Amino acid sequence: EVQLVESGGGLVQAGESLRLSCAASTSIFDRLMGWYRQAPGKQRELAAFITPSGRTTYADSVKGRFTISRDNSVNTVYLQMDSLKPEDTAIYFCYYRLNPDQNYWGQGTQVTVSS
Amino acid sequence: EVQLVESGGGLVQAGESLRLSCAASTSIFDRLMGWYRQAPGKQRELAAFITPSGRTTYADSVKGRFTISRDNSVNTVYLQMDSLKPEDTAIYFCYYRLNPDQNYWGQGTQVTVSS
Amino acid sequence: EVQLVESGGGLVQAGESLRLSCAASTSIFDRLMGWYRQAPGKQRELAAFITPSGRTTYADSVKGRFTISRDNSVNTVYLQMDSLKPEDTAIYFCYYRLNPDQNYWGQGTQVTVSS
Amino acid sequence: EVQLVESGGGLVQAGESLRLSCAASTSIFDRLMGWYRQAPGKQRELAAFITPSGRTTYADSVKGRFTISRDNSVNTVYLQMDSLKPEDTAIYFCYYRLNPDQNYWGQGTQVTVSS
Amino acid sequence: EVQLVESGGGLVQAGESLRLSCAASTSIFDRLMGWYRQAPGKQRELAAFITPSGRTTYADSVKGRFTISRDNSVNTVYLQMDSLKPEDTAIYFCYYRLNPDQNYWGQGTQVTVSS
Amino acid sequence: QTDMSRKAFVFPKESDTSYVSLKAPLTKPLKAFTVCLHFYTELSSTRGYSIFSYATKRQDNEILIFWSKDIGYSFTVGGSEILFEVPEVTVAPVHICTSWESASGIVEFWVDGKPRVRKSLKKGYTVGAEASIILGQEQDSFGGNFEGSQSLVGDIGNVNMWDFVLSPDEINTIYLGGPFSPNVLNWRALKYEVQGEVFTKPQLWP
Amino acid sequence: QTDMSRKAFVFPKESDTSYVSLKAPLTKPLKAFTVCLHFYTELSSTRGYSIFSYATKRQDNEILIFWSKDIGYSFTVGGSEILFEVPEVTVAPVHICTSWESASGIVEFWVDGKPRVRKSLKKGYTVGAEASIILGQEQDSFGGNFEGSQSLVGDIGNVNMWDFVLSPDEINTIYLGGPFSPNVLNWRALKYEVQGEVFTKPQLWP
Amino acid sequence: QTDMSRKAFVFPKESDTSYVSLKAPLTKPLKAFTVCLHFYTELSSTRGYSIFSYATKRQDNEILIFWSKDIGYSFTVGGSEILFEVPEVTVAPVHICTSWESASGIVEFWVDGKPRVRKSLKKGYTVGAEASIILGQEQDSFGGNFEGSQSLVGDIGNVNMWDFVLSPDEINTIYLGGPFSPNVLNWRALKYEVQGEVFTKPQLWP
Amino acid sequence: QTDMSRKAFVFPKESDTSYVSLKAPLTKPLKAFTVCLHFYTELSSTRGYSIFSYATKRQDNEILIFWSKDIGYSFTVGGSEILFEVPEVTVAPVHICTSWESASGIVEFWVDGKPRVRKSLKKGYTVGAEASIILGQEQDSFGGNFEGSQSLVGDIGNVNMWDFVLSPDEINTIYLGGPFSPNVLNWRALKYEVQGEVFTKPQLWP
Amino acid sequence: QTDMSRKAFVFPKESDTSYVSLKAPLTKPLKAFTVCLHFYTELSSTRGYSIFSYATKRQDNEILIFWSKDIGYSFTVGGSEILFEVPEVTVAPVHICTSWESASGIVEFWVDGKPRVRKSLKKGYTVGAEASIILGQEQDSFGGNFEGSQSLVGDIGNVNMWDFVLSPDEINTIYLGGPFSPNVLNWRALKYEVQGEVFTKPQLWP
Repeated sequence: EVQLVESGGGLVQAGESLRLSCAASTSIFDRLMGWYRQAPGKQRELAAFITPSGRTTYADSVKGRFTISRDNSVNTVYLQMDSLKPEDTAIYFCYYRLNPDQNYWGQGTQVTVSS
Repeated sequence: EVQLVESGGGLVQAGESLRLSCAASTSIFDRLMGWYRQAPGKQRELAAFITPSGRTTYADSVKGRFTISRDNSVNTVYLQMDSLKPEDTAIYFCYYRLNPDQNYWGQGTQVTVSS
Repeated sequence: EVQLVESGGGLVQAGESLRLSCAASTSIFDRLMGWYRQAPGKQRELAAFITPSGRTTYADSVKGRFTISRDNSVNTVYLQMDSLKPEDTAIYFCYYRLNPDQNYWGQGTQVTVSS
Repeated sequence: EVQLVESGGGLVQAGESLRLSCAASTSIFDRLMGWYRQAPGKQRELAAFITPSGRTTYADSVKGRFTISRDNSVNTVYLQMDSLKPEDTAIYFCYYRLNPDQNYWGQGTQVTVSS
Repeated sequence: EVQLVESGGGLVQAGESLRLSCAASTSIFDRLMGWYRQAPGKQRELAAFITPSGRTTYADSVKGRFTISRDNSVNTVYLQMDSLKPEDTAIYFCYYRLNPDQNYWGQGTQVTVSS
Repeated sequence: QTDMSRKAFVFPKESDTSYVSLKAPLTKPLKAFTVCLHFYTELSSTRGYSIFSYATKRQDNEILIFWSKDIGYSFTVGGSEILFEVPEVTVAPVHICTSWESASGIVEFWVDGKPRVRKSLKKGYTVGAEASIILGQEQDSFGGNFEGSQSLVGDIGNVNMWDFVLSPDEINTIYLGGPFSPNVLNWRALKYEVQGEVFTKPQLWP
Repeated sequence: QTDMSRKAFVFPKESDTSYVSLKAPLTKPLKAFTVCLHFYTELSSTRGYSIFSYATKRQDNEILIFWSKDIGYSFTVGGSEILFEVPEVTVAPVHICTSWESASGIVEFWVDGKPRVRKSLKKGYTVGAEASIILGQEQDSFGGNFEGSQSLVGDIGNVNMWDFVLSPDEINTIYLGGPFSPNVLNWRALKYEVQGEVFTKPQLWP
Repeated sequence: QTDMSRKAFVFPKESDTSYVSLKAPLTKPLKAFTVCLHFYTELSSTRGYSIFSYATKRQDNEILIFWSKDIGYSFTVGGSEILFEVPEVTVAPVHICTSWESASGIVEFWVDGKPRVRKSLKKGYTVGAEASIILGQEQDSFGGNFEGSQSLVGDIGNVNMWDFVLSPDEINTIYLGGPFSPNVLNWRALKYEVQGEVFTKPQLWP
Repeated sequence: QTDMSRKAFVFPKESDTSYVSLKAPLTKPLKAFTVCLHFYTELSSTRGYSIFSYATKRQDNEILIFWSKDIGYSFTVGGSEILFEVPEVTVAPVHICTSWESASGIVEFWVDGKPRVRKSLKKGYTVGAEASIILGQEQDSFGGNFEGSQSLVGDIGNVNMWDFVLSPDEINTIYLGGPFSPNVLNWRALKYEVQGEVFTKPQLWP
Repeated sequence: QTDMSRKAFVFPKESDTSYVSLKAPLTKPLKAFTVCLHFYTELSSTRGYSIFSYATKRQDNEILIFWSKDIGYSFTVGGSEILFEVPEVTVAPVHICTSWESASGIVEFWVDGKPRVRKSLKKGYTVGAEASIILGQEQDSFGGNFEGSQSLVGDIGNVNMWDFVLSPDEINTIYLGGPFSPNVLNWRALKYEVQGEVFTKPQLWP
């Protein structure tokens, strides 16, 4: 089992940036990482992920705003969101790729961006 | 017959954005969708459309401002207009492609962007 | 003879935009159209033109500011200038391509952009 | 000998633009032109030049700010600097290419950009 | 041994730019140069470097902000950082490439960017 | 009859009156067919246009090959269309071959020998026997009501169509220019009427 | 039995009911295997899809070949995946060959003859003997629970798989189309059941 | 007469006085013609220029081949022009062949063997018999009034023109360099006068 | 001894314990040498890595071939490096050949037959005779102190090295795969020890 | 004398003291000449440099071949230059051939067989007979006053020059490597002095 542990969330106003992060208890040299956010009332939506090779994919809405990064050395991934806005506020979940049907999930951390 | 049903319109000021949408009672896996607007006094002009493959086309005036999206899963298309301005105010019509001569039309929804 | 008839000019301040236009009494499916401006004291200088195929050419000074368009259906061409500035104020002439030595000219319309 | 004659300099504040120019008493259809500036205390540094073919080269500091142009018809070259800033203030020299060891120089014109 | 000597640091506020520099007592025609910064509490992190050929590499955080330059003639390298911000404040170290295991280091210079 | 070998039809000017009408001895309604041809024009990058209009009294668009700018090729049957995209278009003569079958509803399209993925379209339908076939102008009525914006300017030729799907082997042979025996429309034994400014000239393409 | 030479399976429409089920005489659990096939579709640029689902009662994903948009090929065994990236995808029929071995855990993948770097995956594992093999739909249960968004639209064929790694020499021969003797699944002596709208047609690719 | 085989005219400097004047035994007004030539210059990317000026007392631009920067080739007859675009221009010697016919008004242009789409231009016109033909300078009067900005700098040769349209077969032969029998202007039996700095040198192109 | 013909070493996983150690009968210190090899990996675009570590007790980096991301190939001798840039990197097996001479200090590098410009490096130096040669892990001590971030993942083979510069003729022959007589390290008569997870498999490249 | 066949001069380090001086038996002042050579370096993308310095007591730049970064090749005679642009530069050995004539003032330049447009330069001039020819360093005085920033690093060879313009036929033969009889400087019967760190090594290019 992968002991995912994320961090870097809280209360922020509109127009700021936050660099959250997550770490795993196993080598991430091959698995890819991503992020899911869930707004109040809707489901879990993809935000961005990065492949083991280095290729990155971003959700259309946050295009040109967020940015993901990875580090094999410490087995940790990072996500920096800039120009935060109130609508982006939602519960953010961590992601650990597995067989296409399945995928690991983290506990998620609430990030409420007010005015 | 395709039961097109659009939504997401009303009153807004200049400098805002709106994400309207439309849905159909049949699979849209192959047909392409678009939007037509009609200003008071002139005819129906093309605004933007997206092909089944994913290629997108936009009207020159709204170039770099609007954005269309599609979802086979729910059979629904979306159009987000940003930085709305008063001149863009007009009656907006939905579009369902058919034989080149013919094409389905929706009821249209008025979007009045004031100062 | 080509009965060129232009329109869309007058008095405007700095920081505005104007969409002038011209029309011809004959099909423009093959001939290309352009615009010439003449500042007080100097000659007629090229501003922009568009080929029958669709390729566009713009004067260096107004680069990234103006924009030309054509319509075979009504045999009419259009030129939209944005972010007008006082120095651009000058007498604007219409253009109808012919043999390289010769070319048709319109009556021209004064466009004075004040502060 | 080439009778170079430049012009278009004086006193300007920060945030303006100036279009200086120079002319020669001989055809410039083959030779390339450039500009050298000399700040108080340092030597003559290259700013920008344009080849006979039309290719342009610009100094790194003024990259995206200046712009050079040429005209065989009158045998004259032009340089437009935009968003002038006080540090760019310096003595500007004209340039006439020759054998790689040698090159013609103009009298130079002082351009002092204050606040 | 390479006598590296850097310079160009001190106290600056947020929103400024600084062009630091370093020089060496030997030809730099083949070795590449870079910069390392160390924030209070963390290690030495790469910022940017330039190869002998001319290719440049920049740290992701300072992407599009800093800029490095080299000059064989005087055997000196330069780094210009624009739009300085308080978080970038840190101790900056000079770099002289050597065998991949080893590398020369300078004395480093503190650059504190306040509000 | 007539033999058009090494000859082609030319429409030099955009108009709503020039067109070529073909005739076929077809008597039985079709359950499957294929059509190949070769054409050359440059309007691809400006506006859409029709290529081959096969209309019946009950349907102005019984069979229709169209080009839509920024979209690609549109193959329409029974008033319904299917799209084949083309991210960018080259400028040179092009030869195509399209086939349809009613029993299953499969569609095959071939451009310059390279096949495209198959698709399903209007399964179980039948095609009327009596019909009007036109090159140059799109049909919105039974041999009339043309639109200038839907006309074609350029060259066209090597028009042929069987009434049964051809195996890939056979399509490759057709492209190589070997011998063949068309059934419904024979470019070598063709009948045609012309209207407006249309000319017959030696073909450009090999 | 049956011979599919110069023939292929076609799925023309996106659905969650059409699929082809294969049967093998396999009796012994596998310690190493290889599988080769040829397929053609254009969904590559829109959404991911499965290619060849080999499921067992204990594992819906005993062996699985998948395509993930913007990611590439995903080869999964025992519920764990390995990725082979593809910065951009061409539009044409593609032939592939993948091999795995339990003794060492080495993985080989070949596309159009060009090999990819080897990788390690699930060393020491074994594969169940009794299993269900499906083309067209992904498996999330033992022969059921298909997902429309994971279906395949296009053509597939030349399905074969041995039970021992093949030397590069042999893979090249397979691509050239020479003779071979498949062991577990023989395209020339194959058994199959079909469900839904699936058709058998001559292959497009050479 | 003279034979220019493997030889060409060179204009090394931009001027308004250097030019070559050709003479033809033409006596009958033309109803259709073609002209082929080969030329090499690099001004393509800087400014427009003429290529072959055939002027008559009533028309300074009876026939004119021109290059317009960012536009392409301009073929003008009777004072009216037709355009052939070129999105980008290569740097190498180029051989061209253009043909026109009065009976129908069709225009053919060929560059490096590849034909361009046909077009219509000045139907029913006739071309004056007596005329002046010039290489190097554009004509705005009957053999005078040249413009420096319209001059040509580079090499030119293999100037030939018949008085009847040639079939594609024949154009291909001309490009391959086989034998031919020019009618109006024969590069192998040519007459010419020169003025200014113009030189005769072995040709660069194969 | 052993013959590795048509065989290669494979490191499938990133680790700091797997490595292959070679032995040579060298007794005399070297004044000039060359080394050729063939290798295949995809880490090029992610992080740097070593290729062939020849270390001596006095120098962990007596001879070293390295790849630095965004930089290229780094050839180091006597603790000093020389760089060969590569603006972009392809994904395929690569064969290289590098030579050095003490008398003059000239360096030659060859990739896929194409030579690179010569350079000067550590003139007048000598290389220790007794040494340890390792593939897979970089050396920061005499056969120990490996770094995971400097390890190699992929395939390697056709390791050979003479003790005198080879003429271009000879390098071309080596690439063509003709016969040769290595002096210091013979891939055909090689001695090796292995540690960790390293495998021997048929080579991928022709 | 000496024969340099299959051999070339190498300058490995940037300096202002290494250079090769050539000697010619020339006695008569030149009215026309050509020079061919082959060279290989990578400084193209960093800074300009000279290639072949032919200086006379009255002129440090009697004849000069130079490379200017972002500009291209600069051919200078009598202190005046002519430019040949190069939008982008490849990295590989290059062979060139340049010719000049006093009678007309025509200039020909050839790179890798492909000719460039002709140009006019210093008509009616004459070139001094006694002169100093240098490879490696630019001349600003009669055999002295070199500039480090104008030096050359790389390989050079196959230096030859006649004293009369060669026909294109002959230039093509020279590139193909056939037989030839140089008149002023013969690479096969050459005389040379060397200074500084310059080496003689087998050539890289075919």
